[PDB]
Amino acid sequence: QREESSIPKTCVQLWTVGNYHWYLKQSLSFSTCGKSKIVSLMWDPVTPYRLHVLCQGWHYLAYDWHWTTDRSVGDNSSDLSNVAVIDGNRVLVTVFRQTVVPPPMCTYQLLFPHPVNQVTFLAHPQKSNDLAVLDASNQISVYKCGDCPSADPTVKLGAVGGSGFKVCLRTPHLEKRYKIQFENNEDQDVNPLKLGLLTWIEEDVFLAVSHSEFSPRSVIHHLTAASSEMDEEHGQLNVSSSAAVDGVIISLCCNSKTKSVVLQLADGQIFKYLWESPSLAIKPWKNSGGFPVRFPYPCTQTELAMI
Amino acid sequence: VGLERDIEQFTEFFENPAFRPDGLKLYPTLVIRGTGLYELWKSGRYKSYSPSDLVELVARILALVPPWTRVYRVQRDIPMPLVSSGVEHGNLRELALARMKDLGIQCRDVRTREVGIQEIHHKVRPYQVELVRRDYVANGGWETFLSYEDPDQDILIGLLRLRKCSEETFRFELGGGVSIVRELHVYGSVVPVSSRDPTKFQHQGFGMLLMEEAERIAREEHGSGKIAVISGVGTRNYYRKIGYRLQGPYMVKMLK
Amino acid sequence: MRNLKLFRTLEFRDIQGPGNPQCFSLRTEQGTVLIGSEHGLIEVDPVSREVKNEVSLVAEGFLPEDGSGRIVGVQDLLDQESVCVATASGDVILCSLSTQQLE
Ligand SMILES: CC(=O)SCCNC(=O)CCNC(=O)[C@H](O)C(C)(C)COP(=O)(O)OP(=O)(O)OC[C@H]1O[C@@H](n2cnc3c(N)ncnc32)[C@H](O)[C@@H]1OP(=O)(O)O
Ligand SMILES: C[C@H]1O[C@@H](n2cnc3c(N)ncnc32)[C@H](O)[C@@H]1O
Repeated sequence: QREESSIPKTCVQLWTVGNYHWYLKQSLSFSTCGKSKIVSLMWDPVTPYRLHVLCQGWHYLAYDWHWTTDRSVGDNSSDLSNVAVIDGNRVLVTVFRQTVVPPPMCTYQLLFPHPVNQVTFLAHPQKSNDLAVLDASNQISVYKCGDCPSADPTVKLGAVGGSGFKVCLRTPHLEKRYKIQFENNEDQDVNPLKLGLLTWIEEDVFLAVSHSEFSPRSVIHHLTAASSEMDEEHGQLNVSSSAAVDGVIISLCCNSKTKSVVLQLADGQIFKYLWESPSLAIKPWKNSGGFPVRFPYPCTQTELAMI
Repeated sequence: VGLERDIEQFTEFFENPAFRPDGLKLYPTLVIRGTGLYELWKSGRYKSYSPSDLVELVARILALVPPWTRVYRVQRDIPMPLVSSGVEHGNLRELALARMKDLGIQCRDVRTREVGIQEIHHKVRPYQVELVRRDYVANGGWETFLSYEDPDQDILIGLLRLRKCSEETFRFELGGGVSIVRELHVYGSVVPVSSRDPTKFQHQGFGMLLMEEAERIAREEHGSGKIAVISGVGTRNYYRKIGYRLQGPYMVKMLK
Repeated sequence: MRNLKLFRTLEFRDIQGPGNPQCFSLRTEQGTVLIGSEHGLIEVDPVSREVKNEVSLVAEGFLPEDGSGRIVGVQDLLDQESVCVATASGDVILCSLSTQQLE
């Protein structure tokens, strides 16, 4: 607090290492004065990816992470094998159907004004090359592929560029910068990570999962884009729905061809969620024998296939 | 340098992009008369490893070598009576290999995986040859390593090395979008030029298959417009046969 | 390469205790948190929203009641059932659970 009127901030950063290159993977923001001040931090001595935080106003938090890879799946004639990696305020994209680039380098590179927290791909069979990015300031940016790159200044070339080198590929361009508005204006929570498991299920529909703090309950949100007309740039994502579930949701999966959405609870029960229906009902997942399905143990990676 | 800094030294050597070489020569330290280290050893201030510790260390070091690196030699060749302290035996490599077999780990360098060595030390022959490619980053450049080898029996036949020129090249012939080939090699026994032997591996077309693939990476992935090769002289005639011309000390070819 | 994803969070708000928290430590095999303060010890279960034990170190003359004194370190001991606190003024108290004993 060098400035007299400056409001100090607290940040907790999670870093890892690669080929002797130090990445910046996660960033959490906390206040510094009042009930929100942090007193102590501690890593769990047994479980590798659990973090314990104790604040001042008799407040306790626990965070759980796991490793994952972000890839695109689509039709053979259209999809290019894509992989996105987070490096702080930049996102590195490698197109594996055309170039095979060692991990520290990349095919192209996207630059952002704030550190990035989540990266996801579209779930359309013929448009599986689009990208969505959510950063630490709670705004969602959308990058789409078109015939004309439009030469936006936020896209750079990696190892496929230089003086005299030329390779034919289609780079994306920025299209919107959405802003998320919640129910009225509130202090939210000392917890800075309220939207998790972000999933882009349609060119204007996102799904997110929020956790409660009194009962072991979870909420599924519907983020939809609303605009009166093409007034200007930027936009507004209005929460248009909310579904309540008993239990802790730990994974959400979707199928781009059959359009089915699957939820996993903390004990192992698998549920099917219908979003296009007017009832928004939730049902158990049935096997061939007509019985409900339960994983014997909590799985960390889930997928839906057609055997 | 103790017994714990050596492992860290070599782990950093093979994991840090600034260091990754193409070949290695391991020379355990020997103390010889008429040097400063000799004076240090007499004054009771320097002591060598015990032989068991040395064998264990060499086994652990050899377990870390990447599959694109070749080890040429494992110890010096000073006659035994002239050495005051240090290594005393003469077959450190095979003792280390036996110890590695005992511990359950395996060595996967280039020398101990090629057809001739696998043919004289063991008795095996390739059966199910396949094509393998490995990419990495080293010394500020994007390196690729192409090879033909048998996966099930772990047998190497032929290799090629390719690199995309960085932004700090000073040679006139390599500026403006040039990709350079650094080595092409096919192993086995020697087949004299213009001769053929159906029981050996050289003159059977594994070289023009490795160059056709190098010419596809350099044009569709690197985006270059020229390819250059460093070569000897008989290789100069060979590349002239393929379709390359001569410029300076290189054999170049347009890719447009 | 890969990157991290957050998949669960747990929060227990409005714990009530003697004063202001100063230190905390974990009980792994049981799944319980031990929080130290300016008066004594609290033991809280976060998955069920309850407090299980409470020991005062002020009534027995180990910590001043005027508002001064700290617990520098709180450490659980495996193969035991006792917690070893360390007063700032300088003492090594070995408290116990399932009772209110001190030593
Ligand atoms: C360029 C460098 O840095 S060195 C190349 C490696 N050096 C060596 O010679 C060690 C082993 N090398 C080899 O195996 C070969 O010489 C290579 C790598 C050049 C080509 O490997 P191969 O798979 O044997 O080549 P490939 O079978 O495709 O070609 C055979 C033809 O090359 C010819 N050839 C091979 N070496 C040479 C040479 N040095 N000069 C001229 N012609 C040669 C053979 O005579 C044969 O021609 P022909 O049968 O039509 O009369
Ligand atoms: C020719 C190579 O021999 C190695 N070399 C030089 N002196 C010694 C020694 N006393 N013991 C072992 N290796 C030595 C060095 O690595 C040199 O580069």
